[PDB]
Parts: sequence; C-alpha cells; structure tokens
Amino acid sequence: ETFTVKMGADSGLFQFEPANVTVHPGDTVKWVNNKLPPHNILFDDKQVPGASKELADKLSHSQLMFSPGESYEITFSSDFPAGTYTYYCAPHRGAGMVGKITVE
Ligand SMILES: [Cu+]
Ligand SMILES: [Zn+2]
Ligand SMILES: [Zn+2]
Repeated sequence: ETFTVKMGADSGLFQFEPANVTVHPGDTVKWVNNKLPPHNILFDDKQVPGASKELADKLSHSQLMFSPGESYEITFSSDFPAGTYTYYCAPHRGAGMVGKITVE
C-alpha cells in the first residue's frame, strides 16, 4: 500500500497531513508538496529505530521543496527496522510541522 502525506494542509496550515501514519513492511510513504512551501523532511539520528544516524540520514530529504506537486517517497521494505520514524520540516519547525511513521 502507498500512503500519501500532504506537505501543507489544503487550508493553509503548516502541517503534514496525516501527521501520523502506520505502515507495514513493503508499504510506501509518499510526500507531496501541497501548500505554503518550502518544506523538507528531516529525521534526526535519535528519532529512528536504534538511533542510527546512517539510517536517518539516508531517509532525510533535507533539500527544500517549493513547487506544488513535488514529491519524495520511502518504501519501508522488510529490510527496514520496525518502530517509529519521527520527522520534521525545518522551515516550519516552529509551527510544529512534524510527523511520525510507525513501521509494523
Ligand atoms: Cu514545512
Ligand atoms: Zn541529532
Ligand atoms: Zn500489524
């Protein structure tokens, strides 16, 4: 299954929608740039399973997305550790533009 997460609410809120997504191994999360850019998608090293910086860095999309419809996806294949992957948008961090992917 692919779960889409809007970056920016349709109504002009600096939020990921849905902020929390539960996925199973093999599922994909697709972020779509919707409203109020720029956005990015950052996982801190201590915010992924096992606190792996290698993993968190590979998954982070630190570059800023400005154009509507720009996208980034992660397929949480069976080779990903189960657990929570908590992320945030740096440009809108102060607005609480955060989310969490729970694998399994
Ligand atoms: Cu943002
Ligand atoms: Zn850190
Ligand atoms: Zn389950």
